[PDB]
Amino acid sequence: HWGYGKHNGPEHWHKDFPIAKGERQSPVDIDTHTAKYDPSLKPLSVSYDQATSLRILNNGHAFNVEFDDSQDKAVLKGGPLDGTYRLIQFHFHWGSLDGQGSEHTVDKKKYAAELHLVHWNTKYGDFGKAVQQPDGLAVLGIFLKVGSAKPGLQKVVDVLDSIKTKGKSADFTNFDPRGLLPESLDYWTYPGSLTTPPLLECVTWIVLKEPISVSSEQVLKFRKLNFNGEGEPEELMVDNWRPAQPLKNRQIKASF
Ligand SMILES: CCN[C@H]1CN(CCOC)S(=O)(=O)c2sc(S(N)(=O)=O)cc21
Ligand SMILES: [Hg+2]
Ligand SMILES: [Zn+2]
Repeated sequence: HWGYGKHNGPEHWHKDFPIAKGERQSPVDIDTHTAKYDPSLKPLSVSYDQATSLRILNNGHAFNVEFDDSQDKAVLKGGPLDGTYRLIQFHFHWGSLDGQGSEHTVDKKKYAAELHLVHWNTKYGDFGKAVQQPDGLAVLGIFLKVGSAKPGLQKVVDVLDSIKTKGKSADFTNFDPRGLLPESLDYWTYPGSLTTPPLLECVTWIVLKEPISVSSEQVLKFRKLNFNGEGEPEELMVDNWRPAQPLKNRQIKASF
């Protein structure tokens, strides 16, 4: 089944998910010089002060931190959105080396990792209905560069030991997502897809201009995770990112 390896990685995905060859696939290259500055873009409203994290899980592709999304606790509004989009989970894509790992690139430059805070449009009642819709999800993507440590990421890094293999989970309450955000909320937005199967074209992508930096020690621990379940041969979870897709008749708008 799908993965990121030679025999089941992104170049084979079209065989089970034909939408891989679609018209608004993600990620894309953000070419900063032809992104259209649009002055009617409102600022982002990120309200993560009441967020409830419940769990972290290694799902054999990445590890996810899930949040309680049954009431409007952590929401995203503003920006290019019309509607309140509720936080359900966040995860990352990262590389085996520091010069690769982001899915989106800025002027063909790749970062060491990328954070995806996944939200779904509440108009649609549950997550599973929102993925049937062209404006069902909004994913806020944040690039991570290697540098000094991000204090807020360390709590996540300490637990990775209990979720080393496919299928392990640990309770992970009281995590505040606000410590993973950059100072600036300037962005680029465009319509796209999930970057993993089923590759659905539901997503408004809001990629932030400003990256966060994390130490090389923090991102090192990401790399010690496993794609396999326990008892199966060890296969390190690295380079779990999809390469950039053709923009083909889409315009990237800039809020700045
Ligand atoms: C391993 C599978 N990951 C996906 C699980 N999703 C549910 C998909 O089936 C309805 S999802 O909405 O949470 C997302 S968002 C996302 S990315 N990288 O584009 O932000 C990938 C996935
Ligand atoms: Hg969709
Ligand atoms: Zn992702």
